[PDB]
Amino acid sequence: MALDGIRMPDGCYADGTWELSVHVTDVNRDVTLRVTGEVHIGGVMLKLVEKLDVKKDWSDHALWWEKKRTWLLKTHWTLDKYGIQADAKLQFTP
Repeated sequence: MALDGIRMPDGCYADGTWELSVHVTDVNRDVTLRVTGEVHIGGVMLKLVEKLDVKKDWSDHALWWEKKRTWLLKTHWTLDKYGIQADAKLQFTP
């Protein structure tokens, strides 16, 4: 047996979290975010700009979404808010 855990992410959900992949269009390079349905979109870029270090603009830049080739600006719509999972491939764009 094994206690349970099935109640907490110790067996309840899969890994209890996931990652994200970003793509820099117009530049053709790529970077990925390590986050969950909790990172603010306005945080997805920071969590990303924060990951990098060559001093990249924060809000000025934008993430192009291959799903609808649109852009993610407001944080009010977290990835999860949109219903995004780890099967969501993001992009980066000016």
